[PDB]
Amino acid sequence: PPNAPACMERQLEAARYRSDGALLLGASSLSGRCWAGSLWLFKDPCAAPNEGFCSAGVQTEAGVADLTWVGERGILVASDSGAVELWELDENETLIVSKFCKYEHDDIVSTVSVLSSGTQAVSGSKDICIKVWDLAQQVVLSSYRAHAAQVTCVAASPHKDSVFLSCSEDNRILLWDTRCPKPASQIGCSAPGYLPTSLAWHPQQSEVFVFGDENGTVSLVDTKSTSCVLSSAVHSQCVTGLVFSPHSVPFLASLSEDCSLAVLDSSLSELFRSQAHRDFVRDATWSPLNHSLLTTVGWDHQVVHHVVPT
Amino acid sequence: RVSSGRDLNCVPEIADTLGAVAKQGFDFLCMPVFHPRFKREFIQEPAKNRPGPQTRSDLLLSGRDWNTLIVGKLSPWIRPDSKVEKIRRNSEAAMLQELNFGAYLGLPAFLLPLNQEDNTNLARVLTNHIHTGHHSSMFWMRVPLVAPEDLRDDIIENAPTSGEEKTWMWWHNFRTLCDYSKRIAVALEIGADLPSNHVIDRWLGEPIKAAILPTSIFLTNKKGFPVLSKMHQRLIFRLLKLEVQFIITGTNHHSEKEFCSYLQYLEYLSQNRPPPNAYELFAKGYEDYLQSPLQPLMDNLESQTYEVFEKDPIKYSQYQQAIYKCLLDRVPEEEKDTNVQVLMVLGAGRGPLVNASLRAAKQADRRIKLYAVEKNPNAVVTLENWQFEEWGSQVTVVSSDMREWVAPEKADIIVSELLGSFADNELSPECLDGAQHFLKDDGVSIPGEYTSFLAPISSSKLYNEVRACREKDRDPEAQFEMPYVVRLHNFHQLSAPQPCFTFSHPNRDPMIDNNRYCTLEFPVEVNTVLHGFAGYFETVLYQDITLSIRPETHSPGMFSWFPILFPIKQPITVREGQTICVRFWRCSNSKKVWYEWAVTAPVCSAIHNPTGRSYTIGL
Ligand SMILES: Cc1cc2cc(C(=O)N(Cc3ccc(C(F)(F)F)cn3)CC(C)C)ccc2nc1N
Ligand SMILES: CSC[C@H]1O[C@@H](n2cnc3c(N)ncnc32)[C@H](O)[C@@H]1O
Repeated sequence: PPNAPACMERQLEAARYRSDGALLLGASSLSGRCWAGSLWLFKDPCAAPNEGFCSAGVQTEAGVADLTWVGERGILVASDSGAVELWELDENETLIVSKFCKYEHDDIVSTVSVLSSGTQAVSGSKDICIKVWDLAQQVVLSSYRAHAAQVTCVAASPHKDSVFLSCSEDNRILLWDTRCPKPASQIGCSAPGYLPTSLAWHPQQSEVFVFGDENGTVSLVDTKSTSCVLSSAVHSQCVTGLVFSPHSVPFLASLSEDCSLAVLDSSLSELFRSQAHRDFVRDATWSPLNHSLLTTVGWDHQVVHHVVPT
Repeated sequence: RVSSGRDLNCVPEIADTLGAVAKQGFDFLCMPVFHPRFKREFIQEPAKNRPGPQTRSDLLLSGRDWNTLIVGKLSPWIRPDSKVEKIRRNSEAAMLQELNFGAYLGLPAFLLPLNQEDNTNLARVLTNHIHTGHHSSMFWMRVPLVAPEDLRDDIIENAPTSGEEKTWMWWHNFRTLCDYSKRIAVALEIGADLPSNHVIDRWLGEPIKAAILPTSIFLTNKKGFPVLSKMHQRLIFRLLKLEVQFIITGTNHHSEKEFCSYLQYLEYLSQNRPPPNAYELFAKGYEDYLQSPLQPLMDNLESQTYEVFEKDPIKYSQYQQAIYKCLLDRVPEEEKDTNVQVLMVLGAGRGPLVNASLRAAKQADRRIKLYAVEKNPNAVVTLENWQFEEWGSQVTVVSSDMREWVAPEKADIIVSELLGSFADNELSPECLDGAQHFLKDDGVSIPGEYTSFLAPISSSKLYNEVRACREKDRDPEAQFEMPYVVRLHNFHQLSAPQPCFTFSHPNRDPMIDNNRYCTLEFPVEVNTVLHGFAGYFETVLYQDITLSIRPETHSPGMFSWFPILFPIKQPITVREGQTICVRFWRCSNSKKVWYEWAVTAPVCSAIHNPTGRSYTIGL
C-alpha cells in the first residue's frame, strides 16, 4: 500500500472496531533506536497485523499512547510528544492524512475520549491536566487541573455531552460535569483503596460504571450511590482496560498486565478466560458484525480473535 | 553566562533531538534512558521473558556526549514506595536497572522524583546503588516548591482546598536516610504559584544544583516574548547568586516566538543582575571553601600569605586614619616640631603598618620614631631591606617577640594587626599583654578594643564539607571540633549576630584574665536545622575609626578577613519560636589557648573541643 510503513512497531497499543467492521490499529515502538508510533486501518480484521494486507497506514511523529474513532473516518491520537493529534481518512480510505497536531500538554498525553456530542473530546495526560477539546476549531476549550498526580484514564459519558469520568494516581475518581461551576466531584469508595487504572461507563445505564485498580480488582459502581455496588478480584496485576460488549445485556471484557483476558457477566462472575497473549494486553474491541468475537492486541504483536461463548 | 538544560519526556531519536536542543542554545538534555511507557516485568511470566532490547544502544552517542550532554530520568511508572507489593518488587528492580544503565553510560546526573511524602524505600534503593562501587555521578532529586495537591485548582466540590513547607520535609527526610550523600542534590521545581518567603529562604541553604522552570509559569508581554512576574524575577535573581543550572520543561506555549526565547530571557536577567559587590568579585573562588585558621604566633607565614594581607587598601587606610587622629590628639600644634612620638608596630610583617604610620605622620605633620617588631625572621629580611633602602634610620627593625623584647624606651602608640576572623583567635590579647610593659602610662593601643560576634547558621552543604574533612590517624569526629576560615555563601543565618568576647588594650586590670565564658540565646523565628555558628568581629582602631566583618556593620570594600565557622557534630532541628542557646568558653593554659562550645537549647549538644583535644592555638 502507498504511504504505508513497511513494518509496524511491535507494541500494539490500541484496537478499535468501526461500525462497518474495519479494525483501527495503533502501535508504538517502546524499544530500539527510534521511539515513534503509527496508525493502521484493516478492513479485513483477520489479516492483522500483517502490514502488506492493510487498507491504509501512516506513521506518527512520536508514539501512540491511546486512540479513538472520531465518527467513521477521524482518528484522534494521544501522542507522547504532549500533543493530541487528529487524523482523517480520505474518501478513498487508502491514506491517513493529519488534520491537526496541537501541542498543549506538557507531558505524555496518556488518555483521550470523544464526548457524545461528536465534536468535542477530553484528554488526560501525565502533566496533571484534563483538557476539553473542540475538534472543529482545533483549540482547547478548557484546561482543568483538579488532580494531584498523572491522569490515568478519562472516559466520556455515553449520552451526556458534558459528563465524563477521570481517575489519576492520587487515588481520586472524579465525575465531571462542565455545566457546574465546579465541574469535578470526587466519587468512589470513601475509604481510600488502591490506585484506579481503568474506567468504563455502562452502555445502557447512564449512572453505572466500572473501574479496575492496580491490584487487579474490578468494581461495579453506581454514580447515584457513593459506595461500591459490587467488586471482584479478576486479575493478579494492574487492570489496563475495561470494555463492554454491544449486547442488550452487556458483558464486560477485562484485560490486565498479567497477560490474560477475562469476560465477566453483570455480577462480575467469570465466564471466559484467555491466556492467548504472551505480553501485556493493551486493548480489546468487540465486533459489531458478530457480537461473539473479541479482538485483542498486545505488546507481543498478536491480534487474537476470541470466540466468546454468549 | 548561564548554564541551562532542556527537560524532555519524549525523544524519538537521540541524534535529531540533541541537535535541535543544541541549536536552541541548551547545554544539556534531560531525557529518559528507558521509554517512559515501557513498563517491564521482572518476576511473573510471561511478561518477564519479553524479547528484544530493553532500550536503545549506547553507540548512538559518543562517550563524551553521554558524560556531558545527557541527564538521566527515572521512568515515571517506577514507584518503589507503592502499597502493592508486586509494584514495589518491580519498581525496585526497574530502578536498579535504570540506575545501573545510567552509570553504564557514565551519565553526570540522574533525575529522581520526590513527588510525595514517603520515599523511604526509594531512599534505600538509591543508597544501595550509591554503596555499589565507587562513582561520582550526581543524583538530582526532583521536588517542587509547592506540593501538587497544594497547587491544584479548587474544581472539586466535595473536596475544597508548617503545612506549606511540606516539600522541604520530603527532601530533608530523604537526604537524612541517605546520610547526607555528596552525590544527592536538589532539582528544585518552580510552580506558577510561588510559596512563602519562609519556604523560599529555607531551600536556599540546601544543595540546589538545578532549577526546573516550566513554560506554564512564563508571562506574555505586549510583544509576546515570554517573561516572568516581579516575584519570579526576584527568585531567579537569588538563584543566580547560588550559580545553579536552570532547566526548562514543558512544551512551547509561546508558539508565536521561537522556543529559545525562554532561554534568552534568562540570559537577559543574568546580565541585568545588580553589579557584583567588590567583595563578591574579589573573593570569587572561595565560596564555602574551608580553610584552617592562620596562627601567625605559632607559625611563620609565607610570603604570598602576607601578599594577600596587603592587597586591601581600605584596611590600612583606616589604620592610617586612626594613627593620624591619634597623633593630632597627643601632640598639639605648638609642639609639632619638638615632640617626637614613639610608635611601635607590634607585628610589622612586611611593613604595611609601618608605611601607613609614615603616611599618617606626614598627613598629621608630626614627628615620629618607629620600632618595627616582627618575630618571623623570613619577614624581618623584608623589613630590613625596606629599612635600609627607603625608610632609613627612622624605623628600627626589631627581630624579636614583643612579649620578650626589652625595649630601650617606652612607646607613645602601639599598632598591631594581630586580629583574625574571630578577633582574638590569633592570641592578640596575650601578645599585647606581654608587650604591655614598654607602653607609657598614657600610651594608646591601636586597636584599643575588638569584639567577636556569633550567629547560628543553617547550611547542609557546609556541614557536608566539614563531614568530609575526616582524616586518618586522628579522632573521626575531630573535624567538627575545630573552626574554619571560610567565605560563607550557601548558608542561612538563623538569628542576628550577637557579641561574644571582648578585649581592651591596654588592660589596666591588675588580675589580667583572658579566659571567657559567654552564654548566648538566639531567637529563631523559622523552622530549620542548626549546623554551625558563624564568627565575625568588630574592632575599634581609634575613636570613630573602626573595622568590621560583621554583616550589618561590615566595613565597605574591606576583603581582608573571611568569616570563621564553628561546626557542631550533630545537626540540631529548630522550630519556629524556639531559641538557640549556645555557650562558648575561651580556655587557656601556659602553652595553648582554645575555644570550647556547646548548644544547650532547644536540645543539648556535646561540649566541642574539650581540653583542646581537637584544636589548640599555640602560644
Ligand atoms: C592581617 C590578618 C589577615 C587575616 C586574613 C584572614 C583570611 O580571611 N584569610 C582567607 C582569605 C582572605 C582573603 C582572600 C582574598 F582572596 F579575598 F583576598 C582569600 N582568603 C587568610 C588569607 C588572607 C591568607 C585570616 C586571618 C588574618 N589574620 C590577620 N592578622
Ligand atoms: C601582619 S599578621 C601578624 C604578624 O605579627 C607577628 N607576630 C605575631 N605575634 C607576634 C609576637 N608575639 N611578637 C612579634 N611579632 C608577632 C607575626 O609574625 C605576623 O607577621
